[PDB]
Amino acid sequence: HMLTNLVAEPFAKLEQDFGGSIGVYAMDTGSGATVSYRAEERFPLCSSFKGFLAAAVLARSQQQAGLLDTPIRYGKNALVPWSPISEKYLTTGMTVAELSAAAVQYSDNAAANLLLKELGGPAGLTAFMRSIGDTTFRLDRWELELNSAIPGDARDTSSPRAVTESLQKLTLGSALAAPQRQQFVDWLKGNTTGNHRIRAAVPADWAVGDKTGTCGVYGTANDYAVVWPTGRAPIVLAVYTRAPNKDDKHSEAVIAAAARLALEGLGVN
Ligand SMILES: C=C1CS[C@H]([C@H](NC(=O)/C(=N\OC)c2csc(N)n2)C(=O)O)N=C1C(=O)O
Ligand SMILES: C=C1CS[C@H]([C@H](NC(=O)/C(=N\OC)c2csc(N)n2)C(=O)O)N=C1C(=O)O
Repeated sequence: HMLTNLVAEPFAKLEQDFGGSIGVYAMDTGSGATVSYRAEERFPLCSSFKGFLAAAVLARSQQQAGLLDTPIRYGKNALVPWSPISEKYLTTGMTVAELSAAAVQYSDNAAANLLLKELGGPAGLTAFMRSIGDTTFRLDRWELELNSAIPGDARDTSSPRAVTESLQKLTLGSALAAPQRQQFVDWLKGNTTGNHRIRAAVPADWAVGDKTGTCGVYGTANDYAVVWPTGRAPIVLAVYTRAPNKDDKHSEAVIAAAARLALEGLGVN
């Protein structure tokens, strides 16, 4: 409770300057210390649901040994805006594992919808999150409609706290079997879209796995990550933003600054 109080005023100043709302939850898995700022409020998931989507795929692959290497063929109608990987394999298809890595590491939208189909749609991903004890997460729509980020709309949202709690269960806890857990971590470590967010806030020698989200409207963007200080227990954190006007721009610098404040509050230099 006191760590949250240490950074309450700096967080309020950061979000005042940003012109919107910032939600942060961070947990030191070594001490159990946490820092919260609007951590239980709902923010749009945007692209960040794709990390949990890949985790749900891995969970299913624990029972279906052939799932990850199953080839998925798709037509041009499957390609939606921002499919930088899947468009290069339109004429060949890709495996479920390749689609998952593309959804995580490039935010590939065609890949994300194809995987959602394999899981039974937004309700199927929501069901997976319930199965690990997350009662907050909800996915309701497909790409790209899920990015509307409408103020007050609970569709396709979660809270920073629930995002962090579910991330910890999947990457460090027992929600996935050990081989699948390491694959999820490896996919997150290989993300290419987050160099200016949580990654910009940590020392160069720390290992980081993250998944970003960018709705493109309402100043709504986010990032969640597991970070490993060298020789120390990992930290799990989530930073989500939104703003009142549709034309309001998101800020990667604000996300990185919020991550820095969270780590400062936890006392990790
Ligand atoms: C934030 C969203 C959610 S997706 C929705 C939709 N738009 C598209 O699916 C789209 N092109 O559709 C011609 C698109 C999304 S990203 C890109 N490069 N293109 C719609 O027109 O209703 N609208 C918005 C919004 O911007 O307000
Ligand atoms: C950094 C990226 C790459 S672009 C990807 C994508 N988002 C959009 O193309 C988008 N605005 O991007 C400025 C959008 C969607 S609807 C609308 N009106 N705008 C996605 O939704 O996956 N996401 C992220 C990420 O942070 O992972």
